[PDB]
Amino acid sequence: SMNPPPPETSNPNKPKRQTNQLQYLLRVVLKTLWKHQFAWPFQQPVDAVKLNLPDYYKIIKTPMDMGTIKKRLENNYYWNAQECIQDFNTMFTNCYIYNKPGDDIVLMAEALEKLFLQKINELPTEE
Ligand SMILES: CCC(=O)N1CCc2[nH]nc(-c3ccccc3)c2C1
Repeated sequence: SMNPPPPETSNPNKPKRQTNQLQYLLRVVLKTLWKHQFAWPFQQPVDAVKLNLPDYYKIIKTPMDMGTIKKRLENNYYWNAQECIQDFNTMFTNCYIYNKPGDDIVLMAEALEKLFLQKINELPTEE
């Protein structure tokens, strides 16, 4: 029923890059999803205490959210676009795992995911 530490957003010994694909992930993909009317439940880690979801972190062992992703991108945490793409996919999958089909939260994730897929379809070729 307690919240775990959030995912890491800083690690000085992890090697980093700033690639055109990663810049796209921040400037197009994250920015597009973040501004959406359905973004709000996804803009920070799940607060299992506030939401009274004491089983959330029993079920979800690889938590991810766009606040974390935003921090990672702004802090140049990633080596490659795949890492960041995996984070978005983890976030969506967690939602689908934890919740029931047709719940509001699932409809919200599905809308965000549709947009995500459309933007990733146009991920620029690496420079
Ligand atoms: C991040 C989406 C998720 O799976 N959550 C667990 C189930 C759930 N129900 N309601 C929410 C939620 C709504 C608004 C703000 C934060 C979380 C959530 C968060």
